[PDB]
Amino acid sequence: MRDLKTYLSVAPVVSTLWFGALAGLLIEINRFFPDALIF
Amino acid sequence: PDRPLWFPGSTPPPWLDGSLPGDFGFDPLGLGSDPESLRWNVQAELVHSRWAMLGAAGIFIPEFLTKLGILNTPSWYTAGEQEYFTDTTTLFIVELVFIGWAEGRRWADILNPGCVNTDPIFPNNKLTGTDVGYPGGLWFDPLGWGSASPQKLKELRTKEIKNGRLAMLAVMGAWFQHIYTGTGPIDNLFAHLADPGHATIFAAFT
Amino acid sequence: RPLWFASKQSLSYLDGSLPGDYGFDPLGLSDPEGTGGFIEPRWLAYGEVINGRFAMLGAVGAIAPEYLGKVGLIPQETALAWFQTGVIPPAGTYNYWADNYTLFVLEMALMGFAEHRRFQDWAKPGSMGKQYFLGLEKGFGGSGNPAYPGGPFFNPLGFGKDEKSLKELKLKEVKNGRLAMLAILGYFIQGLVTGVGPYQNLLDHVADPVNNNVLTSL
Amino acid sequence: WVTFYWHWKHITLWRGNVSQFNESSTYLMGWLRDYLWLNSSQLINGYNPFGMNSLSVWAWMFLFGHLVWATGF
Amino acid sequence: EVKILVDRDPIKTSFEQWAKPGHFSRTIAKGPDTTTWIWNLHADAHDFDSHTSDLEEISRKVFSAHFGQLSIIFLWLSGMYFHGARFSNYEAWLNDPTHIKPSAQVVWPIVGQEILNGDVGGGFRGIQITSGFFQIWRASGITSELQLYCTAIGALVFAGLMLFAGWFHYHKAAPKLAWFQDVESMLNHHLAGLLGLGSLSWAGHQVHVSLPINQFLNAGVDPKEIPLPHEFILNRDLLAQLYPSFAEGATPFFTLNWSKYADFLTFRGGLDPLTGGLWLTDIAHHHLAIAILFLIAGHMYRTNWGIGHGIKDILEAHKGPFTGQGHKGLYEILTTSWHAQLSINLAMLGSLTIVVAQHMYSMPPYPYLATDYATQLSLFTHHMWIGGFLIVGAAAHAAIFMVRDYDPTTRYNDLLDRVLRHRDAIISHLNWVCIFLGFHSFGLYIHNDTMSALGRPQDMFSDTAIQLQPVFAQWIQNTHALAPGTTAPGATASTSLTWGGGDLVAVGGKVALLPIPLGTADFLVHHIHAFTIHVTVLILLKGVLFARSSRLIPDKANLGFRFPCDGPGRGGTCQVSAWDHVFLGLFWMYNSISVVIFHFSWKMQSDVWGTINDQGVVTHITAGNFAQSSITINGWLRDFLWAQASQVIQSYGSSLSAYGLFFLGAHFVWAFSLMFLFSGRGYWQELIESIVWAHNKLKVAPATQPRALSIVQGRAVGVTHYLLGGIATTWAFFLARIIAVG
Amino acid sequence: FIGSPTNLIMVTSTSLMLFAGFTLADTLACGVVGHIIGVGVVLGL
Ligand code: CLA
Ligand code: CLA
Ligand code: CLA
Ligand SMILES: CC1=C(/C=C/C(C)=C/C=C/C(C)=C/C=C/C=C(C)/C=C/C=C(C)/C=C/C2=C(C)CCCC2(C)C)C(C)(C)CCC1
Ligand code: SF4
Repeated sequence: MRDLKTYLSVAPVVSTLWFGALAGLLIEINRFFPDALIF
Repeated sequence: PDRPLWFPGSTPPPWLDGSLPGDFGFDPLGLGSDPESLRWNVQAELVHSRWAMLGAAGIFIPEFLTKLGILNTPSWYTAGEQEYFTDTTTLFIVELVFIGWAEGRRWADILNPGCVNTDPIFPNNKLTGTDVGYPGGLWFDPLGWGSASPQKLKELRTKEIKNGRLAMLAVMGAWFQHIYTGTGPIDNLFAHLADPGHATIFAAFT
Repeated sequence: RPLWFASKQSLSYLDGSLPGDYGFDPLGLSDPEGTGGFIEPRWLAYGEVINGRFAMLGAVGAIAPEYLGKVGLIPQETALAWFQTGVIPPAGTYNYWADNYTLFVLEMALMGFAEHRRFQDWAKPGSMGKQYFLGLEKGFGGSGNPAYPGGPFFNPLGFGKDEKSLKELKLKEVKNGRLAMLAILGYFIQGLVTGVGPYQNLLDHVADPVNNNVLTSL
Repeated sequence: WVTFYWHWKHITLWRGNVSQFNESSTYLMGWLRDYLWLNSSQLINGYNPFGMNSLSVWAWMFLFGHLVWATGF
Repeated sequence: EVKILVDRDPIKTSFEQWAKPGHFSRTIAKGPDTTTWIWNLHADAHDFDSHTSDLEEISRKVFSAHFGQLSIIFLWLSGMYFHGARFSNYEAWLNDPTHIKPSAQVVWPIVGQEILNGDVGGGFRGIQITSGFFQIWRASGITSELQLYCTAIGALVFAGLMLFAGWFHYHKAAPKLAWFQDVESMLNHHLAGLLGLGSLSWAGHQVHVSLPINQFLNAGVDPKEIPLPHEFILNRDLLAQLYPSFAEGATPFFTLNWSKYADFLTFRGGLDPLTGGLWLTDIAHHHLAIAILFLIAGHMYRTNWGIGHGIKDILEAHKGPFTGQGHKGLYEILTTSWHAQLSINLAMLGSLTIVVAQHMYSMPPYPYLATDYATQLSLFTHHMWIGGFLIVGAAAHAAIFMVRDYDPTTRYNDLLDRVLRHRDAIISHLNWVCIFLGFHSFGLYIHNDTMSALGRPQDMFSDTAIQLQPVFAQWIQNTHALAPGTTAPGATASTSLTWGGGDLVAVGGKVALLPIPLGTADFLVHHIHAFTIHVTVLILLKGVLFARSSRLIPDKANLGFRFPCDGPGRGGTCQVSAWDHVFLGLFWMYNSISVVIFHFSWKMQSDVWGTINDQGVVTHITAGNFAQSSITINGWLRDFLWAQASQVIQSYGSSLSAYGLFFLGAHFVWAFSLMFLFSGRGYWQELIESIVWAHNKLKVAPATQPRALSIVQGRAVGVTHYLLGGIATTWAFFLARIIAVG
Repeated sequence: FIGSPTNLIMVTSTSLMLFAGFTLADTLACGVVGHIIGVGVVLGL
């Protein structure tokens, strides 16, 4: 379990989760505040 | 060390001694192999159990009285989507600050056993809970049933945790049932009692 | 001992120790060399025993309603062929007290305990006697032999008290099991080619052996 | 890039429609389609299965350049 | 004595190795000092030979790996069927295949990408697919989305089963080396059990499900109104109504009255006029016969009973005066070296994928496939690419065997040795024939360009000047066209419309197929093909034959399979490794396959595809310009590339805009590869020194020291981005073109 | 069926193949080959 957590903390997994979260965020923001060219 | 198991004929995991209330050697994924994780999972199972018991009572007791002439409260599944004296979001904010306070002090308790036993306003009042997950004091244990012999504590906490499991499963059951059938849980109970041969889950899926 | 389609490989590990040992293994499935998973001598023996017992039950169960219905001891509504009972819905259904899938869930529920425990006696023979079970664990202690548990529950009539009788009864059990398994296979293919029950096939064969035959019905 | 810029802007100037450059130069598909792809029409037709004209030299030299470039590769 | 051999629990299942990157290698497991470590971790991940010397452990690893691959593929198929059921216009397409575009992908509405959901018909908005799944599903007799759902569930289950099988056969019950080495048994089981029972049972589905349902569809009856497949099995009366043979059951089969079964087992050939595909009766008969052939073929090799051949015997029996000992020693090589096997199988599987491409263009096996030009072009191109790649791989692993496994002191073979003793002659001859081919193919094109530019078309190589007719191919065409009357009496029509003689098959106003004319242009392109293939072979074969040693580097074998060079000495020894030959061979394979798919595209759009008017007037997509245009480089530059890139370059603002985006993106990646291919890591290392200085100045220099890519990785990244770029470019070009004008 | 050209050809093929010229594998083999030759001859005529 500790080993599995360590694996989940490895660079590619961390990157997939981080950029996944970011992608989700930017997507939702661009869904609620769409076509933003100013601000 | 010597206790009935979830899977007779199997060896319980090393981290499950049996000194914990509700220990039946069930952790086939080893989600509680680490001591801290096991401990946090114990607290989480506690709060889940109690919230789910309150919930199960909260949907099954009124729905059963609603079916009689005693009450006329609407379905538990649609009790949220209705309007009240104020908007539901205001209620949700008040809930967030109040429950936020309670859960805050409880979190501080989990991360540091002693630090949250005294009342910040009136230092006279204190909590008499010895181990975490069981606050005690006058507010949470006015009958003093929380402090006793280790045997009675084991028994009572085992009852608590078991009724908790049953409650969790019951609430999940209520949710899925109202999703499928489209009526109240009591209606389902009576339908099943009326015809257990056909009026089941396959009465809609097949 | 008499041999039945044996070979050097076969006779090298089949020594007449198991009941029904005619040295028959032209593929070598029971070869003790490189064993693992489910290809293992002991497990294959146990499996033969289980498939044999169940096929003994089924070979009778598949023919009894058709027979008793052709006689008249049971009503014609329950005088259905084995494949018309609802086991294969597009071939026939019958309305029982419960739904077929519900009945299936019930079936898996009971068989779940009955089988999981039986396996637990194979993995750990000493178990199924320690854990509480309505006081039934006393008669579920096994006997050191997984396939042959005995006790008050599985052998109340105290059969096989002596060795020369026990081995003889094991032999008879294995033979009856193999015959019953071939009987089930026969039910499957005969039903798959004729379209009628196996007892009807028997009657049609007894009536006219020459005309009613496998070479005839395609 | 600089000669591409100069040449496209000036061709659009001399043609009488600077709006072409002004609108198409804001995206690279515009440079590819409206600058490169368009202005090669006559060039690649210096010679063809039907006949040839005075632009055959530049078509032949165009291909010559492509070939030499790839040999470089 | 062939038997089941297995070790019980060889490797404990634990996440402990998951938390230790590079566990498989003693070097990599220690951790990173520089960034290079990272790349190495991925480069040697599947190089099981560098992990262990033990052939058994390697074999187990590859076995479970294969299970993983199969799991992935089942998940992929599951995805295709599920998307075909939930996000498609398949039923609508069934109702009108000739005027509805196949689509099984829809996009979510954000950032404007909603525009990609185009008007594909059937009251549906989405991305038009070119995989050809719809025609397969129609051929299989599928009519509803429910059946597709069920097939999806089945495929998902099978994915689970394959994954579990991998874990099981690696961790629980892992086969012994002798088990993997039972090649006679493996061959028997794969010939009889896999292919044999495969095409047999498939013939079963075709005869019991495909034929009837397709007969109904072709009759015109609404799909929902068509009887469910199980009914044709339950009620033989229906099949009897369609094919009266079934009235006599399986009796004519056992009584050898096979003629009675001519209702559903035919040998007509050609294409079904109302579908543009091969006759399903011909296909069922084909699969039945194939099944018989493979079933009897799987009984060739000796196993646990006296009967059967021994592979080693057959090998040791073949030895001539020119070759001495002949094929002796090869069995031992091919039963101890995975790389040799991988070489052979890659070469043959690649070649097979190529023949699949050709045979699928010229003999459309699915209904409403030939008139779905997008799908046909896509399939041809796709399978061609896969083929070429697999072949290059064959070269790679041939060389890898040559370096790592070859040992003439323990596993000697005469043929290989003799090949090695005259390798100079082989390579020099291949060299010469390549130069000759290049001159006498491309030189013809340059000749034509020059004559055309100088105003001398009468001096060109064409059908209207100096002719170079494909007489031999024309003769083969004529022979194959006249075959049904002479050398294949039982055959009604030809095997393909493309042969020199015949009529014309059209479906829904579009041309399915017609006789393909061969002239000077075809002579030219075919010799280009011969040239490019010969060069690719030159590079790769030279790579494998000199992998161990050369007059330049006598001990090259000790340097390994993959290494940058042996220094600037000897004049310079860059790219001497066989790996670098795979590296160059990749570029040449790209070249060859590119000109091949261009050949296919232009020929099809020019002389085959197009619409057909009443009374028989055929108007092709590019109006037969091939014969006159494809004889100069300028013709390809203008009439093919320039003319047909129109659709891709103006695809903006429509559903095909993604193809414009991918056009540009692919061009970009392609150019981007050139930075890696044209440069060297010294420059990059020094630049990195300066940047590292800048990072140190602000206390943000990483402990894992930033390193420039290795020479080899620079090459790999280069060729990878080059291929991705070029291929994706032609991808976008092809798809936009054929979807818009098709 | 008995006495038909196909039947005679088949039974004689299987007989001649079994005669040549012994285990279960041998009988299965000779039987199958006899059937193959039989079908080939029958359909060939
Ligand atoms: C599910 C539980 C499980 C666990 C805990 C293990 C644990 C282990 N396995 Mg085992 N194994 C399993 C299931 C499991 N395996 C399954 C399902 C298979 C069949 C595939 C195998 C077949 C197998 C082989 C052949 C080998 C191991 C090995 C190992 C050991 C080292 C592997 C490692 O740490 O890298 C962990 C690897 C990863 C985290 C990467 C997973 C790669 C996936 C499966 C490939 C598919 C990804 C796909 C391309 C997606 C790409 C998308 C896009 C980005 C391109 C470790 C003890 C190795 C060993 O024992 O060496 C001595 C070894 O050689 N396993
Ligand atoms: C039949 C299938 C097959 C199998 C099982 C193998 C197996 C192997 N190959 Mg071989 N090979 C094959 C086909 C195969 N190859 C083909 C078709 C080619 C021609 C390209 C080659 C050419 C080749 C070379 C030149 C080399 C190998 C090597 C190897 C060994 C190490 C592989 C490794 O660990 O890399 C790990 C896997 C990767 C790093 C995968 C990444 C590859 C690129 C980056 C993916 C391409 C991008 C993709 C198409 C789209 C990307 C989209 C998006 C992510 C941007 C391993 C034994 C190496 C070796 O040393 O053998 C001893 C070696 O040097 N192979
Ligand atoms: C498009 C540019 C280009 C050209 C023209 C060539 C040409 C050649 N390459 Mg290739 N090559 C290229 C790109 C090119 N390459 C790239 C980008 C790479 C990196 C992947 C390679 C990597 C590579 C490898 C690995 C190999 C080759 C080989 C060859 C030779 C093959 C034999 C042949 O056909 O000779 C015939 C010559 C031609 C087809 C060129 C045109 C001939 C003209 C028309 C004749 C002109 C007449 C006269 C000479 C004019 C003189 C006028 C003057 C006196 C004023 C040939 C010289 C192979 C080789 O050497 O085998 C023998 C070989 O193995 N090259
Ligand atoms: C002497 C003796 C005897 C007798 C014996 C015998 C007489 C035997 C026989 C046997 C036999 C007589 C056998 C047979 C077999 C056969 C088989 C086994 C067959 C098979 C077939 C097949 C496999 C087929 C196939 C196919 C198909 C299906 C279709 C296509 C074509 C073909 C043909 C390929 C006895 C015992 C009385 C006693 C002792 C002495
Ligand atoms: S590869 Fe780089 S280093 Fe090796 S020789 Fe060629 S140039 Fe010198």
